[PDB]
Amino acid sequence: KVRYGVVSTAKVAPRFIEGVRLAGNGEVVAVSSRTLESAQAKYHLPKAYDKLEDMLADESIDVIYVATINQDHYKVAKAALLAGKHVLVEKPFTLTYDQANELFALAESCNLFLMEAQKSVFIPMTQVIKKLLASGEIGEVISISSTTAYPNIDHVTWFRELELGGGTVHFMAPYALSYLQYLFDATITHASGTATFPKGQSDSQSKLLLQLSNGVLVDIFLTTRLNLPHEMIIYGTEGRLIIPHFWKTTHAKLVRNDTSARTIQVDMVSDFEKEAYHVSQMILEGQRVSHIMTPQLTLSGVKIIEDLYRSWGKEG
Repeated sequence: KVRYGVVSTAKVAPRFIEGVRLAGNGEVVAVSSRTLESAQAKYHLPKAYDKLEDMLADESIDVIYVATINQDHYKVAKAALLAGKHVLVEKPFTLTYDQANELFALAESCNLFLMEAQKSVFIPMTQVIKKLLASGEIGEVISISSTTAYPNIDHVTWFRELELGGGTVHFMAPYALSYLQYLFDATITHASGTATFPKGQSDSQSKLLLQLSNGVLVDIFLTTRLNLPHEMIIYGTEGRLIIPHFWKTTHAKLVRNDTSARTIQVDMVSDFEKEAYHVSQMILEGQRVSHIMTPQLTLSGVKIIEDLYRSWGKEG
């Protein structure tokens, strides 16, 4: 019932449609992509555009789902708000903390819904992990280690260019930064890192450290240089929780300081379903922000990422 317009034919149009599809809460009615030809008729969308101007002029669309090149997110979300649309922006929300603050302020001015499309905080398994942790299944949490690897990243043709918002921190950090804060309802009190920068290019890979407000020490590795599986391990005083591809997962393994192993699992058709259910509800329910993926959570990730790059002299 809530009508969306999708910006890009990026490979996610279908997943998000498919996801909105199941959410049953709303429909996608419009897509756009420079080629008025491409994305043809098909997913049975009552219309297609080769201009954001044209989709923005469509009075039947309530929300614009923005999945553009990172650096264009700001400009496009700004146009849609100025046009009367609620906006959902694919992570990373914006390149700059100023861009982001502006977006939320403008959305506040105009009284419109504005959320960042996850970073992992809606899938059912996250709620299971969060509750599990809050109830000492692994005692007191001490340390977290996380690795994310995309060795085939050059399938994204602008990834190597910083000005476009390329690099592992830009691309891969948002999931961890919002997930970890959500899991512990914590904030991040220290963030530092190092990176590999080929001459002229964005970061090939990076390692980050965080300290959360609850004391937990986190090390993150984001790489396009190794074939490693995506994996996060949460270490507590009476066990660990091993979470594969945490932002996308139906499962996780709890290993107790022997007493040993239990698999935890959930049902999940779509990693976009619950987030899509939610945007439309806040939408119908007349909300202007999310209480799940809050502006606070969005802004803090944007700031930290910007700060990392500034510390490297890799700003703009």
